[PDB]
Amino acid sequence: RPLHDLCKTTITSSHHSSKTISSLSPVLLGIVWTFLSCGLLLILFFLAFTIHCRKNRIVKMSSPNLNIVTLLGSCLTYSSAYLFGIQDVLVGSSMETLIQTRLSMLCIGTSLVFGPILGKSWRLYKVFTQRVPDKRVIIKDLQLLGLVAALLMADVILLMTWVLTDPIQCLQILSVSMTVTGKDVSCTSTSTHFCASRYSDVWIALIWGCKGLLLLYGAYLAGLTGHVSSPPVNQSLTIMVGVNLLVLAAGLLFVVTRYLHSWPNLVFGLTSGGIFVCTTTINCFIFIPQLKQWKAFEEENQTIRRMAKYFSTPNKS
Amino acid sequence: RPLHDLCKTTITSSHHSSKTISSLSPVLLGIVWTFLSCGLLLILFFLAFTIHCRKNRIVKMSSPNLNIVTLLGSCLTYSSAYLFGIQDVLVGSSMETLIQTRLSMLCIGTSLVFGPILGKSWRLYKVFTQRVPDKRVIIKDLQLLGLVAALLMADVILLMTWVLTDPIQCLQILSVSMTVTGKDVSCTSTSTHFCASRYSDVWIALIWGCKGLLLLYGAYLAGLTGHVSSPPVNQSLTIMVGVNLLVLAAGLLFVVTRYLHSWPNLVFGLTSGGIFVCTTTINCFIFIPQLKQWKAFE
Amino acid sequence: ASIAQARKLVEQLKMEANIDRIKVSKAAADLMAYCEAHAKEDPLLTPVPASENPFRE
Amino acid sequence: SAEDKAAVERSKMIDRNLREDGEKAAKEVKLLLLGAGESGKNTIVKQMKIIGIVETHFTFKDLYFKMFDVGAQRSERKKWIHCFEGVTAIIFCVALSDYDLVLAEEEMNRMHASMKLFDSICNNKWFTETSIILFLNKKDLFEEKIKRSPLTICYPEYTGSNTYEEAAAYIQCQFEDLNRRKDTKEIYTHFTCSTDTKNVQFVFDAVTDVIIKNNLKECGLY
Amino acid sequence: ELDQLRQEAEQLKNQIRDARKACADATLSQITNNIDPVGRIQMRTRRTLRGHLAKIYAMHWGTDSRLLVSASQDGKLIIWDSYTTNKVHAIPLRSSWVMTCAYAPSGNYVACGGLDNICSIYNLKTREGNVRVSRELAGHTGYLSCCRFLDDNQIVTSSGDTTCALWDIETGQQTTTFTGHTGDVMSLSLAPDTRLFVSGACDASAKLWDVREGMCRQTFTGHESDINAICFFPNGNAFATGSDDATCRLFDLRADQELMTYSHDNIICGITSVSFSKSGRLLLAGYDDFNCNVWDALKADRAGVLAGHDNRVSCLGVTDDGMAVATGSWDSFLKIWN
Ligand SMILES: CCCCCCCC/C=C/CCCCCCCC(=O)O[C@H](COC(=O)CCCCCCCCCCCCCCCCC)COP(=O)(O)OC[C@@H](O)CO
Ligand SMILES: CCCCCCCC/C=C/CCCCCCCC(=O)O[C@H](COC(=O)CCCCCCCCCCCCCCCCC)COP(=O)(O)OC[C@@H](O)CO
Ligand SMILES: CCCCCCCC/C=C/CCCCCCCC(=O)O[C@H](COC(=O)CCCCCCCCCCCCCCCCC)COP(=O)(O)OC[C@@H](O)CO
Ligand SMILES: CCCCCCCC/C=C\CCCCCCCC(=O)O[C@H](COC(=O)CCCCCCCCCCCCCCCCC)COP(=O)(O)OC[C@@H](O)CO
Ligand SMILES: CC(C)CCC[C@@H](C)[C@H]1CC[C@H]2[C@@H]3CC=C4C[C@@H](O)CC[C@]4(C)[C@H]3CC[C@]12C
Ligand SMILES: CC(C)CCC[C@@H](C)[C@H]1CC[C@H]2[C@@H]3CC=C4C[C@@H](O)CC[C@]4(C)[C@H]3CC[C@]12C
Ligand SMILES: CC(C)CCC[C@@H](C)[C@H]1CC[C@H]2[C@@H]3CC=C4C[C@@H](O)CC[C@]4(C)[C@H]3CC[C@]12C
Ligand SMILES: CC(C)CCC[C@@H](C)[C@H]1CC[C@H]2[C@@H]3CC=C4C[C@@H](O)CC[C@]4(C)[C@H]3CC[C@]12C
Ligand SMILES: CC(C)CCC[C@@H](C)[C@H]1CC[C@H]2[C@@H]3CC=C4C[C@@H](O)CC[C@]4(C)[C@H]3CC[C@]12C
Ligand SMILES: CC(C)CCC[C@@H](C)[C@H]1CC[C@H]2[C@@H]3CC=C4C[C@@H](O)CC[C@]4(C)[C@H]3CC[C@]12C
Ligand SMILES: CC(C)CCC[C@@H](C)[C@H]1CC[C@H]2[C@@H]3CC=C4C[C@@H](O)CC[C@]4(C)[C@H]3CC[C@]12C
Ligand SMILES: CC(C)CCC[C@@H](C)[C@H]1CC[C@H]2[C@@H]3CC=C4C[C@@H](O)CC[C@]4(C)[C@H]3CC[C@]12C
Ligand SMILES: CC(C)CCC[C@@H](C)[C@H]1CC[C@H]2[C@@H]3CC=C4C[C@@H](O)CC[C@]4(C)[C@H]3CC[C@]12C
Ligand SMILES: CC(C)CCC[C@@H](C)[C@H]1CC[C@H]2[C@@H]3CC=C4C[C@@H](O)CC[C@]4(C)[C@H]3CC[C@]12C
Ligand SMILES: CC(C)CCC[C@@H](C)[C@H]1CC[C@H]2[C@@H]3CC=C4C[C@@H](O)CC[C@]4(C)[C@H]3CC[C@]12C
Repeated sequence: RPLHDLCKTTITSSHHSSKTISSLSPVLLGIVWTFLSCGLLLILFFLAFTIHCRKNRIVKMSSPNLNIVTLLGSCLTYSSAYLFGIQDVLVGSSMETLIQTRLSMLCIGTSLVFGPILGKSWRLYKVFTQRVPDKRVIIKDLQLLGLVAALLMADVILLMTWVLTDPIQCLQILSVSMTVTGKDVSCTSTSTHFCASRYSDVWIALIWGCKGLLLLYGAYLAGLTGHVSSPPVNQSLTIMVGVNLLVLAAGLLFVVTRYLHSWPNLVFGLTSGGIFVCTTTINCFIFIPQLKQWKAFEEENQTIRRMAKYFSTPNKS
Repeated sequence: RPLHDLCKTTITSSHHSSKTISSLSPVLLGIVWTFLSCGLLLILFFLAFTIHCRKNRIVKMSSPNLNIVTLLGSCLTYSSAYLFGIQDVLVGSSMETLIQTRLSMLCIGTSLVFGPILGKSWRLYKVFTQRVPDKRVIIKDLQLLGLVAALLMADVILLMTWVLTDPIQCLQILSVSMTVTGKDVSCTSTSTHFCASRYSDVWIALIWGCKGLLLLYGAYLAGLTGHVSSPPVNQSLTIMVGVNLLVLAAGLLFVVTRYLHSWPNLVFGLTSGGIFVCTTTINCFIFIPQLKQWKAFE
Repeated sequence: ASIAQARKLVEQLKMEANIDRIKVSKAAADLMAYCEAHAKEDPLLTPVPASENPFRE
Repeated sequence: SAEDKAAVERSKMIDRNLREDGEKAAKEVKLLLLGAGESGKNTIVKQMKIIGIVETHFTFKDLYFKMFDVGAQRSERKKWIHCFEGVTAIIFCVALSDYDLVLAEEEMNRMHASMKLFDSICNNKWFTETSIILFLNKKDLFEEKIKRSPLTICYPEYTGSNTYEEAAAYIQCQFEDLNRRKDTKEIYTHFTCSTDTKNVQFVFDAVTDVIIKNNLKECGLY
Repeated sequence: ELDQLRQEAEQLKNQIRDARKACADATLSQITNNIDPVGRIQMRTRRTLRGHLAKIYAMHWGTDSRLLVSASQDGKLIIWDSYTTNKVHAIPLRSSWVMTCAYAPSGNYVACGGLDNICSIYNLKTREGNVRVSRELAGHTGYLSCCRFLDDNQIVTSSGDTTCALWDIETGQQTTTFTGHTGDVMSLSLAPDTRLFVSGACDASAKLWDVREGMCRQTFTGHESDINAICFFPNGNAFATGSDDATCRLFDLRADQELMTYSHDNIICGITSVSFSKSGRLLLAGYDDFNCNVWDALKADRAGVLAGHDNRVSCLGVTDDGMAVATGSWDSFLKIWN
């Protein structure tokens, strides 16, 4: 086959290769950075609220420490979305590092955002459903932080084996290929500077499968605490909205990243928008009812409404 | 420019190239067929039970018609797992339509299996609790069949778009590529005969995202009814184990299929085993709690 | 009326008590004598060795 | 050492029965029933039954309730009140008809006796975290008496009119003012009558609230 | 009417008082100065008997110094083999409000009582093999605070109705009744010779009774609060008391007065239980501060501390041979020390 000969024939012309340059519309970079900074200011406002009000009963009935942990996680996600616009020159060694860093910050941030919510929901379920007059439910913030730490550990062990066993080799591949059908024959040639790892789909499937198991358990918990309390403390709607948005954004962003590497502005805009929308929506669903109910709770604590469940055993048709 | 001439010369040097073939050890095929056949026989049995006992009280509290629909979905999944073993062409181009039909029946069977369980859980969540002075018997098997038909219309639309817009073409590709890292040049040669389509990931993502949204709502419903009653009517545990197994199997089989196409025996075995495990576990979790009280009370 | 029993109780106590009121020095002396007579048979006063200690063998 | 193994096996059997009847015992609601005599304690225990120390048992919505009446103990309350430290709630019964009634054993309203007993029980060191279910009985009899005998006979500082729904509310807040641990315990007031109106249901709701709040306090959420 | 008896009473107690120092030439403090001290007493927890769930209110050692009965408010009596920590029995009580428990010197019977106002005798050695309530001694109008066996036939109980009773278990009748206290008798203590016993009441007074005929011999005062515990000195001539004012006091029968006070300024919790050692040189005492303090009976200085409970220490016990000391507490654990 003359392929081996043309192999070495093109090797002489392969001495050089195309470099890289920034081509992200500044306006886009600007609008995105503004939105992300506003979201970070909202995060700072919510943490300030939380802290200041950590003694308010309702804030006290809403697990302020886990809200803090979720806020750190959201800050991590925002910083990763900031990093997705750093497609500039840097150097090959850093570009690999930049991509790996932003992906691992996004994964860690997702874990730190969703772990505390699941812990709060599980604790609320245990508190409101197990009603034993002498065996109390004793779950402290240390135990829920430990569960979140277990989630985080698992995530970093997966990221560590990803980076240490199969890193993101940014490589220059020049290739020509001819494809033939049963009756047709054609030829094509292409160049592609993609920063992907060998067996990338392995890592995507693994990471997003553990995340999917977590989301399935989160939906189960949200169903379990259906009408356990009021929205300030119930938080089941937050979990449902979050898991649906996460699934939609993950699918859309994956597809766009894989099939639109030639559209850098579109990929960057969609990625930043998806991250921002999911994180901000989750944070707002966490914190808005607290702000709403905070003012109506200083006068005098009689308006206690959270206590309200749903248990009956009627016969079935 | 320099490769242009080389590519033109290579294209002329095709000489019709050549083609390979793949086969599956008869042994493996044997065990897989025996497992799939006994699973099918179990399904038929369960259907016979259901129908014959369509009058018993347990069989009425378990919604027999929706269990029938679940059983037909199970048979569809099992027949698709049968089809994953066939490797030879019937009309030559039949390989493309064989694979497309295989995946289409897999998706249809998955929807038909998971629909009625969610319908039952939703109806139970409605009547059980959500009870004001008003009565909510308005939910009969016709509306639940309507929801199942809505799911089937949705996935049929997705499959129809996939099969008229970007179908599965089997192409033979020969290619030569140059890899230049920052400080070295490497050479490789590749011969590849795979059956797939362009934008395949798009279809995988879309279909599995619709499935995943359905599974998320199913987990929500299972949580909403986690305490209502007992397994023969509860079906919360069935939903949870089914969705977890479905996710794990989907991920494992997808990755194995993509990165182990050179191990036909392993791919076929893992795919059949995963399909069989998921279908059998779901069906047993649905039905053996019924059988226990059927033989208890009779 | 019913309190009538307390005078008889207290007078019985009087005679019962002052029939013998040995000096508190004598009571102290016999107390120390009793304590020091049974010393070395009290396992708490001096720790018993593990060879004949039923709670560690 | 074979009989030793038999003894160890018997001991392990005994630990097993201890675990079963301890976890079974943890599921019952313990209610200490207090209040002055002839104030409705007998009537109250009557509807809860029909659904030394006298102990009563009754079930309601699965929950199993044990009610201990200690009204027959004429001894010093301080010496045994450290028992019942683990009761889930205290039931206190007060007869609203006692407002214009002095007390055998005078110038002492049977009403101020209820107050002093409630003050001692509510602010006791052993019950700093135990909620109180306050039952005010004899609604109809009291509301009949209030139409010719003013509440001023009991409360010289009272200013409202001689109508029950205002006087009963006034007595309700007066008994709740005696609570000096508002930040750690709660008082569930309820008006009853000779007829069982909602008494068992009210107790069930109060106890369920108490259990939920105890769970919340243990986790630090309330 | 009452003025003449009232003044005769006052002159009676002045004569009491000046008779008291008429024999109180000295006190125990100086006569024991020459005695060398016992040093620092070290005790180690040998075993930790677990299984009780509620607070433990009473214990009692068997006369074999090996078996041990414990009463807890979970409704369970448990008999322990202290050497091996095996539960020999686990007796279900009719009323879970038990506040005392006793062990027959013969070892065949176990008694318990409490807010039910009933002392219930249980037969440990039944042919059937289980344990059944042999008798239910009724007649007290207040809660039963302490009970002790004289033999398999006679048991003496103290109740909150200010009366102590001597019982005949077979006929179940009150053979004798102790009147004179104005306070719920909180504890009893049988003399080794089992002809006299002392009772501690809530009126800060301890009286010495004669079980043979039933009249109070002597009255001992000196406490500012209720007496919670009492125990005879091993020779049967003195007894120690435990009060709520964080003081333990020693009274002699013949001298009929105070002898020595065991108190410390940095101790403000009341005593729950006292017991002497075999030789009477150590006076142990349980406190509400979650600790047990060992007091030199001759020096009145703490010689050891048994800090092994996280709740109030409610009962103590010294084996007859003096090998061990058990401490029950509200944390539902017993601990044998040595
Ligand atoms: C799943 C739930 C979440 C779903 C995702 C959330 C949705 C949020 C939205 C993203 C929409 C904007 C995405 C990109 C829009 C412009 C892309 C485009 O179409 O035009 C580009 C170039 O145009 C420009 O010159 C950019 C000028 C700005 C125009 C957009 C207006 C600003 C936008 C303001 C909206 C706010 C976005 C800022 C985010 C903050 C957080 C929400 C061509 O593309 P190319 O890369 O050069 O390739 C071309 C190829 O043919 C050969 O070169
Ligand atoms: C309750 C009973 C459960 C029964 C099933 C249990 C497990 C479920 C799944 C088994 C999936 C194994 C099937 C193998 C996957 C298809 C492999 C294949 O046939 O080829 C494909 C070709 O792409 C396609 O175009 C087909 C994909 C579109 C159809 C989707 C399948 C329908 C439905 C699928 C499953 C339905 C639910 C999805 C779960 C969701 C749970 C979250 C990849 O080609 P490639 O090898 O990657 O190469 C390409 C590159 O190299 C050059 O372009
Ligand atoms: C949540 C669910 C997740 C999924 C869990 C389901 C997984 C269950 C099972 C997978 C079976 C193991 C894999 C099957 C055999 C593959 C192992 C292997 O490696 O052997 C193959 C081929 O060896 C053989 O041909 C031996 C024949 C059988 C050997 C074991 C099978 C017996 C019994 C098997 C068990 C029963 C089978 C079906 C039972 C349920 C069915 C409903 C090598 O590969 P190759 O392609 O030929 O080599 C090409 C390369 O070297 C260069 O071209
Ligand atoms: C906090 C509140 C919610 C926050 C909202 C989060 C939004 C999530 C959204 C979008 C993901 C960002 C998009 C970037 C994804 C990576 C794509 C990329 O940039 O690089 C890839 C290649 O990468 C790799 O090689 C390894 C991939 C690592 C994946 C793990 C990342 C950590 C975890 C990542 C998921 C993090 C979220 C987990 C939720 C889950 C919800 C289910 C290009 O592949 P290719 O070019 O097609 O391959 C060409 C072929 O020839 C040879 O491979
Ligand atoms: C939950 C645990 C068991 C999941 C473990 C997943 C492991 C086995 C997966 C994830 C990453 C994969 C590795 C990715 C990279 C390589 C390097 C290659 O040259 C050999 C295969 C190998 C070594 C893969 C082996 C299998 C692998 C290690
Ligand atoms: C139960 C629901 C939430 C599904 C579970 C969530 C996760 C695990 C699901 C939802 C969407 C799925 C992804 C959809 C798209 C792709 C692209 C494909 O080329 C590899 C598999 C991959 C990456 C799927 C992996 C599994 C997945 C990430
Ligand atoms: C492209 C279009 C079809 C996507 C539509 C996504 C919709 C169906 C998803 C996204 C948000 C999800 C909703 C989020 C919140 C709730 C409220 C809850 O009490 C019932 C489920 C429900 C109602 C979800 C239903 C499904 C849902 C509406
Ligand atoms: C819920 C909504 C947001 C899902 C949207 C999915 C869209 C973005 C997916 C599904 C089909 C995909 C397209 C399939 C075909 C092409 C043509 C190709 O030359 C460029 C990529 C492109 C254009 C893909 C872009 C991404 C794509 C449009
Ligand atoms: C909720 C809204 C914002 C979702 C919008 C999704 C849009 C942006 C997605 C879905 C379909 C996609 C388009 C599919 C087809 C084409 C034609 C191709 O030649 C350029 C890309 C382009 C134009 C894609 C751009 C992105 C796209 C338009
Ligand atoms: C596209 C540009 C303008 C950004 C738009 C962001 C919007 C769509 C997002 C960001 C903040 C979100 C809101 C946060 C606050 C509220 C108020 C309350 O009812 C909950 C939902 C609601 C109404 C959310 C709706 C969706 C929301 C408004
Ligand atoms: C619920 C509704 C909104 C879902 C809609 C999904 C649509 C937008 C998805 C599913 C199928 C996808 C199309 C598949 C095929 C093509 C042809 C290609 O040359 C351009 C992209 C294009 C046109 C895709 C555009 C996006 C697409 C149309
Ligand atoms: C390789 C390892 C990590 C795989 C672990 C798979 C685990 C997480 C899967 C397999 C079985 C599943 C469990 C099946 C049954 C139940 C009981 C249900 O009431 C809650 C969900 C729960 C608890 C599932 C949680 C997730 C689960 C435990
Ligand atoms: C957790 C779920 C979603 C993923 C299941 C793990 C699967 C995908 C892992 C486990 C072991 C892995 C394989 C380990 C070794 C090899 C040999 C290498 O030459 C090609 C990749 C391949 C074939 C890996 C592909 C991915 C793999 C099969
Ligand atoms: C439930 C049990 C049966 C699941 C077993 C899954 C096993 C068979 C899967 C998971 C990991 C896979 C291995 C991943 C890595 C390698 C190394 C490669 O050089 C040969 C294939 C091989 C050896 C794969 C063989 C198949 C494999 C071992
Ligand atoms: C090759 C061999 C090892 C395959 C064995 C597959 C076995 C383990 C699978 C197939 C059928 C499955 C069983 C189906 C029904 C039930 C009854 C349910 O109440 C518990 C799970 C249980 C018991 C499943 C356990 C796992 C199971 C037994």
